[PDB]
Amino acid sequence: GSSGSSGKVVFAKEQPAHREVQAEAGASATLSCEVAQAQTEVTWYKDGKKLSSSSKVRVEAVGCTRRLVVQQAGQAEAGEYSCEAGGQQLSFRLQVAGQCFG
Repeated sequence: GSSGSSGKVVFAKEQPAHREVQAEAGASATLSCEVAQAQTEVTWYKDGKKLSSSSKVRVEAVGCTRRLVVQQAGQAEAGEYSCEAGGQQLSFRLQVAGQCFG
């Protein structure tokens, strides 16, 4: 009758609620974040949109560290990324400096 785990932590406890990151136009951004567990998987979300690993964005997962490399960080890429995982997710405001045709 009674079942169900409790107190489940996906990410660390020493992590901020909002990681404001800055980047230059045409540069390659990088949003790193630790995880309470490696085996656990994470999914980035831009403006509430499931991010996909493409020639532009690359979802790197080194052990207990999920880093997202955004090549050619431009206005389009600039916004608010959320590293979702299990039942929790952090924030990351990717700001783009200057501009670049295209």
